[PDB]
Amino acid sequence: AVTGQVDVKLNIST
Amino acid sequence: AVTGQVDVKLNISTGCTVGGSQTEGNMNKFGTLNFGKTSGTWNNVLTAEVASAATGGNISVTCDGTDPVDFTVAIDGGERTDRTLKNTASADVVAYNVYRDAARTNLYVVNQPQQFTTVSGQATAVPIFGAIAPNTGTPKAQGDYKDTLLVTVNF
Amino acid sequence: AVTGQVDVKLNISTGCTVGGSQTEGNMNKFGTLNFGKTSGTWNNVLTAEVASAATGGNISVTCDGTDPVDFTVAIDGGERTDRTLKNTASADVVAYNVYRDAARTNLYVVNQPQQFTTVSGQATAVPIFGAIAPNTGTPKAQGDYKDTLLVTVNF
Amino acid sequence: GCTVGGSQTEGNMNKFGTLNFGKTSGTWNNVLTAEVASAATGGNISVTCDGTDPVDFTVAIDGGERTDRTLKNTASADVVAYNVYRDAARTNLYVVNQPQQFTTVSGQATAVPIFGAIAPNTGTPKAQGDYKDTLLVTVNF
Repeated sequence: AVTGQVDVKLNIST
Repeated sequence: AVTGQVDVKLNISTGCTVGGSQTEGNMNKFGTLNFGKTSGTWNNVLTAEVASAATGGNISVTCDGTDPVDFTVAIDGGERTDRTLKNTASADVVAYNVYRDAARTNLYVVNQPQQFTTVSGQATAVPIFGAIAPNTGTPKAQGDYKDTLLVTVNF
Repeated sequence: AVTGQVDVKLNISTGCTVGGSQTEGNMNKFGTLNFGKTSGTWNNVLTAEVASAATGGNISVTCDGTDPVDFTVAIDGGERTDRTLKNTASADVVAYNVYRDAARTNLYVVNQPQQFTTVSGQATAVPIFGAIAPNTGTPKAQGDYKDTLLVTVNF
Repeated sequence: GCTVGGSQTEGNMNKFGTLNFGKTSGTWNNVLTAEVASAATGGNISVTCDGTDPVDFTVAIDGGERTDRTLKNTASADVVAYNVYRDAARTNLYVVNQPQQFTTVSGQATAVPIFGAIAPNTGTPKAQGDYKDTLLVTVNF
């Protein structure tokens, strides 16, 4: 069991 | 005072390992799903692929067995359990989803073991394809939207 | 001959109860922290969550009071008091730790009451997130490694 | 001889500690479980011996005020059956009036784990109030 993290991103600007 | 027991276990024998990750303190950092920049209302489906934090390409799981091993992949629902990115300052949310195939059809259903195969001496990539629905309604507030999906390579 | 007294007490009135446990004989069996299979030397932090023995998900503590009750959670150091899993046959040990938050930051310090809140008519889950450091040094011997952490839901 | 630490002299009777199960409702489904807290320091009873060679001392606990290990409500006559075990997994029971063996080395504190355990009460709701008992622990040689 290898659980990790996946950072999700979105820059709502222009 | 209700005291109970929690049995801890680990089978050190011939397991499978996940490459492409970096150890962020005590939690594996698998990668980033960077949709990029966008305006308030986007008509096109915003779409980006996971970038492994260690090498910049896809997560490359390899197994240590000689025979083909069938390992599973499960992704959770994010910080709020409904796959929504949240603005760092305001309370605006941006609904998204992660799919397994390049055509956004085979969805990584929340807390589900999407099956996978791996041969001896190879790197089977784990495609985590992100996808966001068109936002032709309200313009979400300016700023940075984030989420931390926990990917669970389990056997 | 030194005989003394041990006062026994129990306040039956409006207490708090812990769900997700099974009564193993005369000791509550709260769950299992299953890291899974692994090889001698693992480069990725091995990480798994507690699975309640009664329902397979997280331990779901509920209180019987109408007002919010603030209950605490304390986990001990395991069989050898230093959080090490021991091989069933050999004397090899595998150091580990249990954290409270999904990002492996808020550690359940040994014999410490990590605070918790619970509202009337709800199941507040007790996340016991396990984490093991990368073993890029010596390959620990083959077999099964175990430990029995005693979780202490106390008020 | 050998001496028992962690106790306080309550008048003329050693006060070894408290087995505090905590608060609970009428009917509890989970086994209520708590450890003895020494009255002097708040942790376990720490027996030490004064000999240079290892001494083998015994520990015996009796059946409580009513000799059947039942806590009694201070006001009503309701009873709550319980038991004290020696190991953390509630298996090695401190049988009534029995010398459960123990070892102690020179210059160390061998703790006496008195692990309490109460069976699930999924039948009748016992009346509200405080239930008590006074187990007499007998460190004898």
